[PDB]
Amino acid sequence: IKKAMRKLYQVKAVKVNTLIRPDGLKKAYIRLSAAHDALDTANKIGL
Amino acid sequence: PREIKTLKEFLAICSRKDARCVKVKHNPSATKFKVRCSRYLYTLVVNDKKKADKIERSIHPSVKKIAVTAR
Amino acid sequence: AKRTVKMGVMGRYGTRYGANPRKRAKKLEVSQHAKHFCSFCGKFAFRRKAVGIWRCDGCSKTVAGGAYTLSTPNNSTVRSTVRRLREL
Amino acid sequence: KMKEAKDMGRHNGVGRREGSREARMPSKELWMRRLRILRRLLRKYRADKKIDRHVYRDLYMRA
Amino acid sequence: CPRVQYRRRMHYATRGNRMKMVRTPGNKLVMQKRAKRSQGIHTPWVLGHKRLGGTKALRHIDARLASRHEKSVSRAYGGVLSHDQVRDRVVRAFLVEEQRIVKQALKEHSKM
Amino acid sequence: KFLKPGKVVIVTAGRYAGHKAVIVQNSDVVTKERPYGRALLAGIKKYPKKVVRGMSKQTIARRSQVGVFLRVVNHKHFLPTRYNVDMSKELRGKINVSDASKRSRSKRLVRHVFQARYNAGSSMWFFQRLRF
Amino acid sequence: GKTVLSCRKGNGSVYQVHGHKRLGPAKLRILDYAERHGYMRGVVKSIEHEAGRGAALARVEFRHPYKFRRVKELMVAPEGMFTGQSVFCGQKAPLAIGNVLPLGQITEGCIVCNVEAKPGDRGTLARASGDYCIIISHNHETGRTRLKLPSGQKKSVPSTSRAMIGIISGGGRIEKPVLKAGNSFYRFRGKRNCWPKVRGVARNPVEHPHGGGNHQHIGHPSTVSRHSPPGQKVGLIAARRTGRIRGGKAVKGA
RNA sequence: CACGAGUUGUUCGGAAACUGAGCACAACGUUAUAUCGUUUUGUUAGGAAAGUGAAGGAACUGAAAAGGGGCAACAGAGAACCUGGGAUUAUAUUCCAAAAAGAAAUUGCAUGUGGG
RNA sequence: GUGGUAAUGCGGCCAGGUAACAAAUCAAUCCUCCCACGGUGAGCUUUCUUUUCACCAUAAUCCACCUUGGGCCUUUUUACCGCGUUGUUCGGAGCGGGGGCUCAAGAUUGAAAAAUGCAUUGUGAGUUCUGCGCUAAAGCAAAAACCUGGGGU
RNA sequence: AAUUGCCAACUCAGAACUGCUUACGGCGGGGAAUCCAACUGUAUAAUUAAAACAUAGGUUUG
Ligand SMILES: [K+]
Ligand SMILES: [Mg+2]
Ligand SMILES: [Mg+2]
Ligand SMILES: [Mg+2]
Ligand SMILES: [Mg+2]
Ligand SMILES: [Mg+2]
Ligand SMILES: [Mg+2]
Ligand SMILES: [Mg+2]
Ligand SMILES: [Mg+2]
Ligand code: NA
Ligand code: NA
Ligand code: NA
Ligand code: NA
Ligand code: NA
Ligand code: NA
Ligand code: NA
Ligand SMILES: [Zn+2]
Repeated sequence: IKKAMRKLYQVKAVKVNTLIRPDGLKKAYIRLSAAHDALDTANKIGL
Repeated sequence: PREIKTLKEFLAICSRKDARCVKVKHNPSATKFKVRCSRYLYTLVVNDKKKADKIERSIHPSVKKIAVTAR
Repeated sequence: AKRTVKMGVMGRYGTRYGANPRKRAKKLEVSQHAKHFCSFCGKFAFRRKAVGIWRCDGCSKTVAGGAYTLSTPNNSTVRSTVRRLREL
Repeated sequence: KMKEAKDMGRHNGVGRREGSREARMPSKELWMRRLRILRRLLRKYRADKKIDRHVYRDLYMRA
Repeated sequence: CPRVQYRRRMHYATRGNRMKMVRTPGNKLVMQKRAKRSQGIHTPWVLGHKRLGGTKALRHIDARLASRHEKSVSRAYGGVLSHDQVRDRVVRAFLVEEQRIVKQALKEHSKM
Repeated sequence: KFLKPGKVVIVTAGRYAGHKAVIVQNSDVVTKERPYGRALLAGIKKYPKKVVRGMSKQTIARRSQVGVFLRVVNHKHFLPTRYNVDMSKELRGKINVSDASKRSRSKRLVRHVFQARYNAGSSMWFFQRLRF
Repeated sequence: GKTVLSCRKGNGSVYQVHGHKRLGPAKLRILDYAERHGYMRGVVKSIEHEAGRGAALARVEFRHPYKFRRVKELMVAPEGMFTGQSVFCGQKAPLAIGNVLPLGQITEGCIVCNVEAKPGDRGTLARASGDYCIIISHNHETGRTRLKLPSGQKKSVPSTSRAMIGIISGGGRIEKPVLKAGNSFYRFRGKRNCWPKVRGVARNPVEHPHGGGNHQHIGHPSTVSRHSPPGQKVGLIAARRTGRIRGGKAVKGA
């Protein structure tokens, strides 16, 4: 997940926490390094 | 956390390339200089106010200084 | 003072198993909880640790013999014969 | 208030006792207290050299 | 008065799951696990099984990460036998070898 | 026993338990510093190893080296044997311990004498190790 | 009817021995070259008690004949054995309590234990608490020895089978009355599932040949034949005689 | 009942990686028939069940080691982390960001220093 | 590798040890409850009450280094008498006195740590882990993993 | 020192005065005999808990 995060969006992830949901899907919480703004990345993604 | 016994040793530690920052705590009696190195926190306890001010105003370049206050 | 007239260590059974069986078990119980003589170390130091195991805390030693006593009467004949044959 | 009264000894009579004498104050505790007191006194006297070893041993046995 | 709960997902009071009560700087009472202990380094069981002088009783990771002084002594058989056992073995070795030499020399002198 | 200088003893207590030594100097009069009878002992803390044929002279010497110690020991802490190693009055006079310098010099002299004796080939039992 | 209990026990389902706490089979040394042509010396290390057995067991340490190693054996202790004792096994052994020697070398009239029936069996006779054999005679022509077994019968064995000198330890055990059902409970908890014992006359006809009736009785003689099928062979089996014996007691056995 | 949400771990529990009462794959035997039996009292099987250390002149090659492979304990053995939070609507010894609120312990591989 | 008379400081193979194991009695630390002194807030107050209630906290991980319970060393040697427990015992196979080495559990000083939390610092009782070393014809599971030594290398 | 101070924790015993409407809860009725089984135990889940079964002790058989 870290490698894919870096490849898809040119950002660096310092932590990934994962859980599998009661409906069967897997969800990840990805924290970016302080050199990157998650708000800027979210705007680029289109959130 | 480890405690330093001498000013020379404290100066060497503060000059160590891994020393990230130096925090200064002003107690009603003594002054504590806490150096955050990579693995440990080193604290030097100084009793004399004049000596403590001399060290604080002295030069420890390239290391950030933090004044510990209640936030 | 004396605490029982004749029913000694067997006084823990109450009135419960018959006079003759208690009298028969008393001798073996007394001998099994007694302290026996140690030929080495020359003193009374042997104590039972299980049905045939006797242990002397002075010399730090364990000996095999007897269920409720250190030496059976049958073994005396064996030791006497062995010593005599060795003497010959 | 009742505790001060009972410290003066007011509500601990025959008609108020409900448990056995040994339940209220066991005898083994009394014996251990007494014997330890006596042994402490004997040791102090022997140390202060009021009595000798010969007298001490006899008193230690009779206690 | 306050009452406490288990915190480490095992809820049985066995000899390995022992707990102690602690009051924290935040003024609450919690449960903390009590570590298991060891009996220490001993003399061989057939020779008496006595605790050896100069050695420490350390558990698994502590024994792995400690230094040699803690678990041994500078004498011979350090950390295995005691001083009296070592002395007895030394004397027995010397005396037995002397008896053997004398007996063999006597046999050879009778032969020749 | 009869503790004379030149006799061979076996240490039974302490770090050097089981090693062999020679009585350099005996003294049976108690003092305030040492309230016991004692002797000065010159033992060997490193026995010469075993040498077989087909060995280079370098390794032969390296494995024929020996090492010594010089200490004062209580009478109870060694056992006396019937063997002897010759010690002269001149050698005993040259041996002494009163400071670090004197101790080191005496130790070097004792080691040299022992190496000479082992090379000469006398007193083989003294240089064999005790297996226990 | 249904299966009888003595036949149910032959499947050995819940009727097998309780052996988790046992230490292993007790046996003499292996009959090898050193024992056949000389002697070996061992030292007694410890004396222990094993659940379900009345005698003591001894741990004896030897040296491996061929490798650099130590070998520990487990035998049944004779009476008098102590820790630190030296034990000799083989041909050239002396005569003392605990030594293992051939029967041809043991003198006539001696008391032995742990006897081998066939050379190499590692001991099968006289192994319970206070038992022993007696050597009766030697016969140098055929190389056989006659003994008196603990039961009173006489048996001839080859002179090459080994035996140990002395008497087994733990004697006098059955002289103490038990007095309680709890004591029997604890005695059999270390052996096997065989206690308590119900009576055939107290069972029902579907279960036992003796069960049933308006009074508790056996309707037929309780002496049964040697050729009876399993399930019919309950009672006194192939008895030669019954009742209380008046006079001398003979030996029992074939 | 309808719609929308919620479970975050180098260290907690398990597995990776122990053995127990026990089970039964291989091998062998038996059966018209394997869908049967033996298989821990050191211990398969008439039974050739070991596949790599050091080597020397970068991988290959082969000496020494009797007794085949595996499972069975979320209460036995084993097991490197603790507090504070104004941090949720619902999770937390799992979340908190450069003054990490913070302070530690431990594993693998590398780099400098000192000693050797 | 190296100090101390010593107990014992400090820088393939083979043999042992830890893991590893009952009851009772008596007695610590932690925690809980109570009492006595103070400080802060609230309640009662026709009358009485120097009063009633609540609170006054300190995690892991680390430095330096006194008690009381075992084992031992050295010195002076014990006349069937001496030592010791609530309790069933110990002594020329080494009692007691002087001086020491070591282990287990606690205490203290400090770093953490006030920068946090909330709106003091002394007694008595009860309870755990711990220590007091280790019924029975019933006598206290095993292995991995790890530790130390003997040798050779 | 067989003397002086300072302090804790509760228990037992004795006395004078005074009162009862016998007043929470909790807590064995006792004695003399006969039958059976020695005793503690087990045991027909859902009409039988016993004098039945077990037991220690005794004897016989292979
Ligand atoms: K099968
Ligand atoms: Mg997860
Ligand atoms: Mg019926
Ligand atoms: Mg619904
Ligand atoms: Mg577990
Ligand atoms: Mg875990
Ligand atoms: Mg919740
Ligand atoms: Mg108790
Ligand atoms: Mg009845
Ligand atoms: Na009493
Ligand atoms: Na029938
Ligand atoms: Na009947
Ligand atoms: Na009948
Ligand atoms: Na198994
Ligand atoms: Na498993
Ligand atoms: Na019924
Ligand atoms: Zn003895």
